[PDB]
Amino acid sequence: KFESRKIMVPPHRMTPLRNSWTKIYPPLVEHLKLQVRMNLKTKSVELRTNPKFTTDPGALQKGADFIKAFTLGFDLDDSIALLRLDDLYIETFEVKDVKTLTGDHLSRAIGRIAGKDGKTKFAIENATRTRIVLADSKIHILGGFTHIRMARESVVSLILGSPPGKVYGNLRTVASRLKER
Amino acid sequence: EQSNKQHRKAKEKNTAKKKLHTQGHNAKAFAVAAPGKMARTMQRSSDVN
Ligand SMILES: [Mg+2]
Repeated sequence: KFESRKIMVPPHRMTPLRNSWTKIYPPLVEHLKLQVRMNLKTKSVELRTNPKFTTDPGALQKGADFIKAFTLGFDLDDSIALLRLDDLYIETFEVKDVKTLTGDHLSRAIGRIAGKDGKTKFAIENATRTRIVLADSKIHILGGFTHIRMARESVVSLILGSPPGKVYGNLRTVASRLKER
Repeated sequence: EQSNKQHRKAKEKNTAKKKLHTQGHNAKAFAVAAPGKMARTMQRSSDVN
């Protein structure tokens, strides 16, 4: 029942890991009964469940999901939400997986997804209760399964060309028919 | 509320120095040597018809 994981850390998220480690190892050790160790000599977090203390078998994968969601780019508190609840998944896709774009066309596509001052991105998060990080081109979405399909459908309607005002309007309609349920 | 900007098109074959060749002939070549006299005599003889 002694078991482990080890998940790697890309370098742009290695400063914020060793910069926010103090809030990470506690709610992995007491609340979860789980034995962290971060290797630096291969740049990777490692976890192990120790057979004595632990109760929940899903603790190990709960922690691995938590650290990995911090790895892909989501801030600390959001990853904590992944640690607590039981209904949270991440879906990742690309920009070349919708429509093959390159050159300047791709930097303008990321400009429409992100909006000025982040506004358009935030709107998609706020009216869908999901959290989006938007990497180089790969786009990552965290939420519950139905919500992330709503936010995936808005993001993909933004890559293909539709302007952003249309997606605010359709977004608030989606918000109406979401909040009632 | 997104309006794109008009692409101002580029014309086809309708240019004032190409209109002059579209009829049967080169219309620049059937001209006169004194347009002022052509005008004043043309008008007068119109009135006298
Ligand atoms: Mg011009």
